[PDB]
Amino acid sequence: MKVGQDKVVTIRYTLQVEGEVLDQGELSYLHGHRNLIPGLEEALEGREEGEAFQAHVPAEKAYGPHDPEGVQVVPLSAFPEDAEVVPGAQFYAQDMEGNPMPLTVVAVEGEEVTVDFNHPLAGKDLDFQVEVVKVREATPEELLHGHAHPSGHHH
Amino acid sequence: NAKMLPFAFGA
Ligand SMILES: [Cl-]
Ligand code: NI
Ligand code: NI
Repeated sequence: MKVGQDKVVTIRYTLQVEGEVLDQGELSYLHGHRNLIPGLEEALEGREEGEAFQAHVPAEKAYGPHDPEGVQVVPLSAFPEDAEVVPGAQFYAQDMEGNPMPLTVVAVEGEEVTVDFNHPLAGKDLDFQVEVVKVREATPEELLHGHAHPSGHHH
Repeated sequence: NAKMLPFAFGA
Protein backbone atom coordinates (compact mmCIF):
# COMPACT_ATOMS: atom_id res chain seq x y z
CA MET A 1 0.00 0.00 0.00
CA LYS A 2 1.12 3.56 -0.69
CA VAL A 3 2.51 6.24 1.60
CA GLY A 4 -0.14 8.80 2.47
CA GLN A 5 -1.95 10.76 5.15
CA ASP A 6 -2.48 8.93 8.47
CA LYS A 7 -0.35 5.92 7.47
CA VAL A 8 2.39 4.57 9.71
CA VAL A 9 5.42 4.27 7.42
CA THR A 10 8.62 2.35 8.13
CA ILE A 11 11.66 3.50 6.17
CA ARG A 12 15.29 2.51 5.98
CA TYR A 13 17.58 5.40 5.15
CA THR A 14 21.11 6.63 4.65
CA LEU A 15 21.83 10.32 5.24
CA GLN A 16 24.79 12.00 3.53
CA VAL A 17 25.89 15.66 3.73
CA GLU A 18 28.42 16.93 1.19
CA GLY A 19 29.41 13.35 0.41
CA GLU A 20 29.93 12.22 4.02
CA VAL A 21 27.57 9.58 5.36
CA LEU A 22 26.36 11.00 8.66
CA ASP A 23 23.57 8.63 9.59
CA GLN A 24 22.06 5.29 8.63
CA GLY A 25 19.11 3.52 10.18
CA GLU A 26 15.48 2.52 10.22
CA LEU A 27 12.51 4.33 11.70
CA SER A 28 8.72 4.30 11.79
CA TYR A 29 6.68 7.49 11.71
CA LEU A 30 3.08 8.63 11.38
CA HIS A 31 2.79 10.35 8.00
CA GLY A 32 1.08 13.72 7.76
CA HIS A 33 1.53 14.76 11.39
CA ARG A 34 4.73 16.82 11.13
CA ASN A 35 6.77 13.94 12.57
CA LEU A 36 9.35 13.90 9.75
CA ILE A 37 11.12 16.74 7.94
CA PRO A 38 8.83 18.10 5.18
CA GLY A 39 11.09 17.56 2.16
CA LEU A 40 11.42 13.88 3.03
CA GLU A 41 7.69 13.44 3.60
CA GLU A 42 7.12 15.13 0.25
CA ALA A 43 9.55 12.73 -1.41
CA LEU A 44 7.79 9.74 0.19
CA GLU A 45 4.20 10.77 -0.64
CA GLY A 46 2.49 8.12 -2.77
CA ARG A 47 5.46 5.76 -2.85
CA GLU A 48 4.70 2.03 -2.82
CA GLU A 49 6.05 -0.41 -0.26
CA GLY A 50 9.32 -1.76 -1.64
CA GLU A 51 10.25 1.44 -3.47
CA ALA A 52 13.82 2.62 -2.96
CA PHE A 53 15.11 5.91 -4.26
CA GLN A 54 17.55 8.74 -3.70
CA ALA A 55 16.43 12.27 -2.89
CA HIS A 56 18.06 15.66 -2.41
CA VAL A 57 16.35 17.75 0.27
CA PRO A 58 17.49 21.40 0.51
CA ALA A 59 17.96 22.92 3.95
CA GLU A 60 14.74 24.94 3.54
CA LYS A 61 12.68 21.73 3.51
CA ALA A 62 14.87 19.84 5.99
CA TYR A 63 16.01 21.34 9.31
CA GLY A 64 15.78 24.90 8.00
CA PRO A 65 18.38 27.60 7.49
CA HIS A 66 20.97 28.24 10.15
CA ASP A 67 19.54 30.89 12.46
CA PRO A 68 22.23 33.40 13.51
CA GLU A 69 20.17 34.19 16.62
CA GLY A 70 20.66 30.64 17.84
CA VAL A 71 24.32 31.46 18.50
CA GLN A 72 24.77 32.81 22.03
CA VAL A 73 27.71 34.00 24.16
CA VAL A 74 27.46 32.51 27.66
CA PRO A 75 29.71 32.43 30.75
CA LEU A 76 32.21 29.58 31.12
CA SER A 77 30.99 29.35 34.73
CA ALA A 78 27.68 27.85 33.55
CA PHE A 79 29.64 24.82 32.38
CA PRO A 80 30.18 22.28 35.16
CA GLU A 81 33.31 20.90 36.76
CA ASP A 82 36.00 21.81 34.33
CA ALA A 83 34.49 19.80 31.51
CA GLU A 84 35.52 19.64 27.96
CA VAL A 85 34.33 22.99 26.74
CA VAL A 86 35.91 22.72 23.29
CA PRO A 87 34.53 23.23 19.78
CA GLY A 88 32.22 20.42 18.76
CA ALA A 89 31.40 19.33 22.30
CA GLN A 90 27.68 18.92 22.99
CA PHE A 91 26.00 20.04 26.22
CA TYR A 92 22.45 20.47 27.52
CA ALA A 93 21.20 23.61 29.21
CA GLN A 94 17.92 23.54 31.13
CA ASP A 95 15.24 26.23 31.19
CA MET A 96 13.17 27.32 34.20
CA GLU A 97 11.00 24.19 34.15
CA GLY A 98 13.89 21.84 33.41
CA ASN A 99 13.49 21.35 29.65
CA PRO A 100 16.84 20.18 28.24
CA MET A 101 18.11 22.40 25.43
CA PRO A 102 21.06 21.00 23.43
CA LEU A 103 23.93 23.16 22.27
CA THR A 104 27.24 22.73 20.46
CA VAL A 105 30.30 24.63 21.67
CA VAL A 106 31.70 26.93 18.94
CA ALA A 107 34.50 28.88 20.64
CA VAL A 108 36.01 29.67 24.06
CA GLU A 109 37.81 32.85 25.09
CA GLY A 110 38.39 34.33 28.55
CA GLU A 111 35.32 33.53 30.65
CA GLU A 112 33.04 33.36 27.57
CA VAL A 113 31.81 30.41 25.49
CA THR A 114 30.19 30.91 22.12
CA VAL A 115 27.52 28.20 21.79
CA ASP A 116 25.10 27.21 19.03
CA PHE A 117 21.56 26.06 19.81
CA ASN A 118 20.78 25.40 16.13
CA HIS A 119 20.12 21.88 14.98
CA PRO A 120 23.47 20.44 13.77
CA LEU A 121 21.98 20.05 10.29
CA ALA A 122 20.46 23.54 10.09
CA GLY A 123 21.67 25.16 6.88
CA LYS A 124 22.72 21.85 5.27
CA ASP A 125 21.24 20.25 2.18
CA LEU A 126 20.65 16.56 2.86
CA ASP A 127 21.11 13.65 0.45
CA PHE A 128 19.07 10.57 1.31
CA GLN A 129 18.75 7.05 0.11
CA VAL A 130 15.37 5.74 1.25
CA GLU A 131 13.61 2.37 1.13
CA VAL A 132 9.92 2.05 2.01
CA VAL A 133 9.89 -1.04 4.27
CA LYS A 134 6.26 -1.09 5.41
CA VAL A 135 3.10 1.00 5.21
CA ARG A 136 0.02 0.35 7.33
CA GLU A 137 -3.03 2.17 8.59
CA ALA A 138 -2.70 3.88 11.96
CA THR A 139 -4.62 2.70 15.02
CA PRO A 140 -7.05 5.08 16.75
CA GLU A 141 -4.63 5.49 19.66
CA GLU A 142 -1.81 6.37 17.25
CA LEU A 143 -3.83 9.11 15.57
CA LEU A 144 -4.90 10.35 19.01
CA HIS A 145 -1.36 10.47 20.41
CA GLY A 146 -0.20 11.84 17.04
CA HIS A 147 2.70 9.37 16.79
CA ALA A 148 3.35 5.73 15.98
CA HIS A 149 3.63 3.13 18.75
CA PRO A 150 6.46 2.61 19.06
CA SER A 151 7.92 5.49 17.05
CA GLY A 152 11.42 6.43 16.02
CA HIS A 153 14.41 4.22 15.43
CA HIS A 154 14.35 0.47 15.29
CA HIS A 155 18.08 0.83 14.60
CA ASN B 1 11.76 21.10 13.24
CA ALA B 2 14.79 20.35 15.42
CA LYS B 3 12.77 17.56 17.09
CA MET B 4 11.64 15.99 13.80
CA LEU B 5 12.94 12.65 12.59
CA PRO B 6 15.30 11.20 11.31
CA PHE B 7 17.92 13.32 13.12
CA ALA B 8 16.56 14.84 16.34
CA PHE B 9 18.81 17.24 18.25
CA GLY B 10 16.10 18.04 20.77
CA ALA B 11 15.14 21.48 22.05
CL1 LIG C 1 5.85 8.98 14.99
NI1 NI D 1 6.72 22.36 29.05
NI1 NI E 1 16.74 -5.34 0.89
